[PDB]
Amino acid sequence: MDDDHEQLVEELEAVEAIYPDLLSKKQEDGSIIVVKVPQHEYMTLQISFPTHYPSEEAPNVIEVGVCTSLAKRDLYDTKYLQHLFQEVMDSVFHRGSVCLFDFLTELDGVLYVEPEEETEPVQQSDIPTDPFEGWTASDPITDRGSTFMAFAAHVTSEEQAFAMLDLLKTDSKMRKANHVMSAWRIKQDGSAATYQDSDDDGETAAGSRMLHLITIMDVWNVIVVVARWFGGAHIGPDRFKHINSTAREAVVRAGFDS
Repeated sequence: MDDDHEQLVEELEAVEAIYPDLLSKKQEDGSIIVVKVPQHEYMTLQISFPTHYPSEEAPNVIEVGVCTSLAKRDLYDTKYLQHLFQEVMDSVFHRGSVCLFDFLTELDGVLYVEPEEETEPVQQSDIPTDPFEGWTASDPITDRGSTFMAFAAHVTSEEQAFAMLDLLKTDSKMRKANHVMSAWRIKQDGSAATYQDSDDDGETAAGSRMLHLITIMDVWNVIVVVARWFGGAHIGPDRFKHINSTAREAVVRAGFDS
């Protein structure tokens, strides 16, 4: 193929640039590949590129293996990681790019969390502050014990937001959280197809707040998702205020005020 190869090979060149030592190829081009697991370097991942390759949908993790496990089997397993890996792959499955930039995001966060059985120390912090493909999340807030994080995204009619949000609810980090809620509203400036209905999604306090939030901002077509998290005593008082500033930039950047 020509075009199909150019777009694909391009995303490949990038992932190949980001992970030159980690990612290996099994085929003549890239179609099928084997990328290793970063930081732990032992488990390798056998991935494929479907007829609906990442430009269309996303890659196809076929299986994962690990060299020198034995006792590691007690901690993790090939099929086990195979399942989580698939889930985090599915969680990025629908964006305009190959959703990869969102994918690494999954592994980077999920790989270290839940190591053993202990209390979450203040030596770790995973507050979302970087943007995603199709997805733009960077607006967290800190509270007593709790953690607030909102993910924003500029979207057309339901088919767009509905999918990208569906999947964000099928997202692993959203599931690692305590509760997640979302608010959306579709405005048809040209047509009359407006989807008007939100929900509490769990915490009515935030659901309504977001509703008021988008209402007062007077911006439609954009979605937002608030997730809750618990870590440390207050995490860091400085996060709240400084990340507030960062948050305002995120939301604004996500098309709220653009």
